[PDB]
Parts: sequence; structure tokens; C-alpha cells
Amino acid sequence: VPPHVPFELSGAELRDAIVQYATNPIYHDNLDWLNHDNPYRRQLRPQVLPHLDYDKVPGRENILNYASLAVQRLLTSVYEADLVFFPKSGLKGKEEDFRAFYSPANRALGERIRPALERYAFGFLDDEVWTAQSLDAYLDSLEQSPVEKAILGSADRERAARMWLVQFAPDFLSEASPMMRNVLGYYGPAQSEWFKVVIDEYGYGVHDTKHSTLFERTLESVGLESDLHRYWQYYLNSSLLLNNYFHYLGKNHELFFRYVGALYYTESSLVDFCRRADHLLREVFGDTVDTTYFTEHIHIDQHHGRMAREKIIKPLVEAHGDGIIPEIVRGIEEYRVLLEIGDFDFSEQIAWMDAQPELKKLHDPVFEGLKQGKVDAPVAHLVEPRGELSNTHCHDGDELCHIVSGTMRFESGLGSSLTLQAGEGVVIKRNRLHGANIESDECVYEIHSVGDYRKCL
Amino acid sequence: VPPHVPFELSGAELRDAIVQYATNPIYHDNLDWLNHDNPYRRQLRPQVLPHLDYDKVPGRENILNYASLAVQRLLTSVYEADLVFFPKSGLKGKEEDFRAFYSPANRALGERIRPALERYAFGFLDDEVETWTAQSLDAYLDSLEQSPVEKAILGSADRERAARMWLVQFAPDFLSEASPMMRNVLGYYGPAQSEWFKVVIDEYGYGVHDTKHSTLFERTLESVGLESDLHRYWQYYLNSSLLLNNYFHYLGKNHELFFRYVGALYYTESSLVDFCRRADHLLREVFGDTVDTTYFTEHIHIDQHHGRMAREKIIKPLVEAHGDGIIPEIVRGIEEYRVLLEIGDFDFSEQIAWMDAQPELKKLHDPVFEGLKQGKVDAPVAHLVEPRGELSNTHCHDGDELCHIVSGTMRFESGLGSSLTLQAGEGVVIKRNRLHGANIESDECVYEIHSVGDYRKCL
Repeated sequence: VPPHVPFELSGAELRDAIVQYATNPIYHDNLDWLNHDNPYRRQLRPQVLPHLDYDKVPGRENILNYASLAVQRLLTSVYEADLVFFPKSGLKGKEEDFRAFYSPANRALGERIRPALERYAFGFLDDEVWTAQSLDAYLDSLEQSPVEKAILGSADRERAARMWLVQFAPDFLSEASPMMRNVLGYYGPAQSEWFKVVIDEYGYGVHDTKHSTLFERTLESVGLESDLHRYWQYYLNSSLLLNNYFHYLGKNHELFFRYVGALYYTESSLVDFCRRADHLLREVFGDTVDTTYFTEHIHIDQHHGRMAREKIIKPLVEAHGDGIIPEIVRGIEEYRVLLEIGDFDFSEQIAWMDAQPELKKLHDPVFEGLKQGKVDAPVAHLVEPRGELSNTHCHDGDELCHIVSGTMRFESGLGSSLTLQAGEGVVIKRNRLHGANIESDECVYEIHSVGDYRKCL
Repeated sequence: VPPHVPFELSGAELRDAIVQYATNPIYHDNLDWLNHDNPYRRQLRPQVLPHLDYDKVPGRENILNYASLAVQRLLTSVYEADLVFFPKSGLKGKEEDFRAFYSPANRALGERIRPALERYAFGFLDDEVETWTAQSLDAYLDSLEQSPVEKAILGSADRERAARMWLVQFAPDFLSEASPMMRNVLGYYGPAQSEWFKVVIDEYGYGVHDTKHSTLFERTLESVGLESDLHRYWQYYLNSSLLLNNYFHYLGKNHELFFRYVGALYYTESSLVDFCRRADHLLREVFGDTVDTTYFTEHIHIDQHHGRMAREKIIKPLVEAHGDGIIPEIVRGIEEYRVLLEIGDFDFSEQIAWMDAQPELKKLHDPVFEGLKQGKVDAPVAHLVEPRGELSNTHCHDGDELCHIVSGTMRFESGLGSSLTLQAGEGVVIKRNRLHGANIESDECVYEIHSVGDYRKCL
């Protein structure tokens, strides 16, 4: 028997493999801000991917850096090759993109880089996070939320709530897809118990009461659309991370017990989430908003937490022993970490959107500070024609964008834009999602990499 | 944007990649004939994988050759990394194998070769299966005696053995019932998604485990003395059984084939009652009162299946929403599946005939062994010497072979419950494409293998 050469992919070969997957034409930059009813096109900004170092895994303090956002976007596209999508208007005239996404090549190229991508995306959780006795003590251990504060306190509550709702589109519109990955196969009575939870989310198979269909009504009632992924460029790093974590747990069955932990915790908190979400949306929108998606779990026992602990966790540790409980605990603790990152990232993004007029004015003192040599900042000189749309991304330090001539639409969130004319500009805050489009025949501008804009004031 | 290098994997690079996947220790030869409640070990015979040509895709006349068997075994193992299994006895003591099967490496190595394995396994269908409209499709759908399995089992020299061999062929499918179909309910698509989910719920007993259909088939197996741990009977799974099961994982994993699965689902539903009626009858005739056929008698009532729904609430809205251009794919799913069924019928009939003929083929060794000694045939011969316990895991050869035992004792295994004891001077004719293996029972065995091709030419 020939020796087994262990799987290995790193360095430049990994970079080339990531670029190879992502240069499929369906992943190239969009010429618009939105995907118009095409579930096969996802913007991965492949032109940047040759220049990222996938081998040095980031810690938590840098997981909102651009390389992390790029990897979350890559991973969502890789996981979703396993999901069935058709356009709302039907497949007609989109068959070419359909076959570019569902192809042997696109699957194999994505699956080859998936281990490296998952190390980059989730490796930081190793540093961030047993008997049956203490386990049942640990689970016994388990107020305005940060999201409520961000939305209710925003200078544009409806814009902030709409930005929040679209973060959930890939999760809620494909509701229970990652959980369904754990029902394939042949194992104990726990398998039918997992299946029961999936069935509830699918509305027992009645499409009108399928939970995804209810969230369609929620989106449409506040003037948003329900086609995936219309708002791809407005998905925060942290929202993709949260969604990706459950596909990670569901696809990789050595993490099955981590998912058992996460299922208990999410079911246990589902009612409080839906009540807060129902309350918040009615506050912001009034009678207009359809919150049926959430009010289907506003009764106190309208969840699966009690059965998750009794008929999933209990039989599994008995059949497989206490060696699995540290994984059950780890799934709970990892999910809680990701939730905190989401709260931080979302609140930061809303504050960044709300501050746009002040940050346009702050361009002036920051620019003057550069003249005075307060910061020795690298400069980039760019010239771009009309319609050259920079798909949304972020930078890892603060940047100053200064318009020499022309007109730029500076995009900072859904419904959040600035028109920058000659002599104007904007302070771009580190890790904030933003993009730009050129709305004059030509635009000449500069990007100064100031690091920390406060040193220029 | 850098230029896109199209995915490419062929020749020696592909051979090395298949070897690299398959040399994971959980895939090495078993020292016994059975896997003993360990669902992470699958025998891929990796030592022979360097010497197969994965680039030349066989046609139908050659899809029971050994390379096709080896690819079916690989593909089953690749697909099943997506399925959850735990040992019946629990995970304690099997954690290392558990993590060897569910690892980033094992998945990534298998997924890299999956395109090439699927071309090898399924490419012949392009030739076996040749614009449409909504009710030219309805005319075609409307257009769709002892069954081959009924004849194979009830015509057998050993009815019970033939039926047990048949039942174990279904273990990977029935014990993971509806797993490939579940692959189609992930995502976000129209009303068809919830109609598909209905069918999945129905084969999983609606989340009640004792009513769940895999548990019913567990009771079938145990009622005739077989076990229901996966994959206990791996070495007795025929090429065609794996091929049929893999075809649905293929359709399920690769959503460009979604409409083929829509067709296949209709055809299997509208065939299910006939199949279950015949299975229930033949098992009762073979085993009597002892056999539990509830798994089958769940579906012995005419029109109590999902076929009408699949036509009305799945096929009809998808054709309206996505256009008539998907109809050739719906038909192709039906026609490709029917080809695979024909192959299964032949392969299983051949295997049972081969098990039943073991006494005669042991005697046929004598006129064939001498026929070679008569200048008659110029057949290559390998001289093999092997120690005790050298269990050759089951495989097949592409031509007839004569096995002659110079000295020692060999257990020659031709099927579940089908064995020969071969001693000095004795031997057996090994028929092309038939599944078999051997174990050395003395502590040394000297024997010879003559590639006679067609043993007829030595008579």
C-alpha cells in the first residue's frame, strides 16, 4: 500500500487555488449596487485575492479586517453550492449562471480551499473559548440590547432597521438549511429529534407557513426585496460569519456535538429574540411592518429548547460518553462570541452611516493635518471613468478620500450615500463597509492612508 | 482580475490524487470479511488504485469491470462524508476513526476527485440515453410475469441465502433512507421546495423514530439473522448496488441535475408499490412466518405514493416557472435510472448464479486446469505464495481466471454465505466480473492464477 501523502495546501499554491475558484465570471464585480434576482452571482472581488496572506490566521482583534471579510464572502459562496436556488422570475435566461455555480469545477475548486478558509475564518475561536454532573450545572448558568440601542437611537431609525433586516436574508430565507445537514445519515433516536426541529422551520412542508415565506413578508412590508442575494454588498462581515458558522458545524460532522450545543442555546434564546425583534420593528415602522415571522415564537414555549436538552443532549452523552461534553460546551461558547462580534460590528456600521455628514466635514481638518505633516501618510492617486463602481469592501486602517475633480457617490450602507464634489472628501473609518461609484465622466481623487485619523486633527 | 485557470485534473496527477484520498488508514484492507460496528471503515483496496486508468471512461459493456467497482466504492465513501453515522454501540473507542472520516483533509481530498470519479461512473449514460413540450411530456409519462429479482431468488439453489444477499444490497440506501433526497431541500426556491420536503418527511416517519422507515428495514434485516450496522456487509455490496445508490447522491449533490432528480422521483414513486408487493411476497415465500416485511407492506396499496403529487405539484410548476427547456432533463433522470435498474438486475442475477454454481465451478477446475496443459490455450499465469490470514478483500477480474491450489488450504468466498474450501490439487474457475475474495487457512498457500480469459476455450 503506497504511503499516504497528507492533504496540504498553503503559500502561493493556496493563493492560486483561491484565485482560481473566485475568477469564475459569476464572482466578478457588479456594475450596480444590487444583484437583480440572480442567486448565482456573488461579489468576491477576485482582483484583490492574489494579494492576501491566507496563511497567517488572524486573532479576534483583526477579524473585521478586509482579508476576513473577503474570506467570509468566499466561504458563503462555497457553502451555498450545496443549496438549491432558482430566481424568483424563474430560470429562463439565467441558465448560463446556474451552470457556472452548479458545476463540478466550481464545487471542486471551492471544496479544495474550504479547509484553509475555515482556518482563517474560525481559527481565532481556539483562543477565545467535564462530567455529566457539571454539564448540567453549566447549562443551568444560562435590559436593552446593543442592536436596539443602535436602531432606536439612530438619526434614521427606518434605515437602520432595514440595514439590520437584510443581514438576516441568507439565514432566514434559507431557514434550517444548515441544520438539515445534520439529518442526513444513520444514527440514533437523536436523528429524528433533529428532524423534528427542521420540520417546524419548514412549516411541516406547507409553503405558505414556511418560516422563510414569513420573512419574505417582513422584508416586503418595509419596502425591501426577498430575492437572494439582492443585498450582497450590504452584508456585514459579522453577519456572514454567523451564518457561515452554522454551515461549518453542519457540513463537518466531527463538529456535530458543537452543533448540539448551539442548537440548545439558540432554541433557549429564540423567544426573547423574537419578542425584542417584534417590539423593535413595530416601534420603528408602526402598523406597516409584518412581524409574523417573529410572532410565531412570541409564546413562551414556542421553541425547541426543552426537547433539545432532554431528548438530544441527554441521550447523546449517555450513548457516546462524557468525552463529547467539552464540544457541546464549545459550540455554545463559540456562538456566544460570534454574537458579541455581530453586535459590535452592526452598531459600528450604523454609527458610521449616521455620521456621514459629519465625516464629510471632518475631511477638511484631516486634510489640513496632512498638509502640516502631522501624519506621514502614503497616498494613492486614482483616475476613474463614469460608472467605475468599487464594490463594497473595507480597509484595515483609517483612510482619507480626497476628490481633486469629478463627482463620486460614496456608499456607506443601504440607503446611506454622499455626493463628493471637487475639493470635498470623506474620512473612511477602519473596518467599515463602504464602496463608491463615479458619476462624472472622469474622477481624479486621492486616498491617503492616515492610519488613525485622530492623529491628523 | 487575473485570468481564470479552468479546473483540470487528469493523468498521473489524478491517479496520485485518488491514491492520496484512498490511502487514509480507514480505507485499507480488512482482516475479516465484515466490518464490526464501525461505520468509518470502508475497504477501497488502495494498493490497486495506482494501476487503473481513470482517464478512459468505460462504456456500458465494461461498467462491471473491476475499475468500475473500485470507483463505485470510492464514490460511496466520498458521498457519505456528508452523512452522519455513529456506531450502534456508541462512539467510545472509535473516536480516531470518526475523526479520520470527518476531517477537512478527507473531505477535501475526496471532493477534489469527485468530478473525475463521476465521469468514470456515469459517463456511459450519455450514450445509453438519447426539444419537448408540456404534454408531449405528459404523453411520455402516461406511456410508462416474474421480476428479475423474483426469478433470481426463487430460482436459486439456496433461496434463503439468495434473499439475504439481496437484502444486504439495500443497507446503504434503506438504512440512510431519504438522505440523498434531503440534499434537494436545502436552499430557497419555489413552492416545489415544500412539496419535495413532504416526500422526505414521509420516508422519515415524520420524525417519529420507531415509525421511521430505516428502523423498519432494521427489523427486516434482524428478522432473517442479518445485522443493521453500516457497513457490516461492505465486501458483499455489488458494483451495481453501489452504482444505484451513488446515482441519487450524484443527482442530489449536483444541483445542475435537480431536474433529473425530479424525473427520477416521479418514476420511483410510480414504481414503488409493484416493487414492495413483489418484495413482500418473495420474502414471505422464502422465509415464512419469521420474516418482518413491514418496511415493504408500508407501500403495498395502489396509488398510495407521491407520484401524482410529483407530477401535479412539482413537475408542472417547475416547467411553468423554468420553461420547457428543463423537460429533457426530467426525462433523462427517468431514462438513466431505468438503465441502472437493468444493470442491477443483470449483475445480481449473475452474482446469485455464480454463488449457486460454486460446486460445479470447483469441479470445472479439473478440465480447465488440464486444458491449459494441452497446448490448447496460451494463458498468462501468476505464481502466488501467501501466508496464513492473507485475506484478499473482495474484488473481481475482467476475464475468467483459473485458481489452482498447489499446496495449503484456501477459503474461497463468492458471496454472503457462499464459500468453498480449496485444498492441494483442487481449485475453482473464477468468472469475469463476479464479486469474490479469499483467505488463507493453512499457514502457507502456494497457488497459481491463469488468466484464461474465457474458460470455455480450455474445455
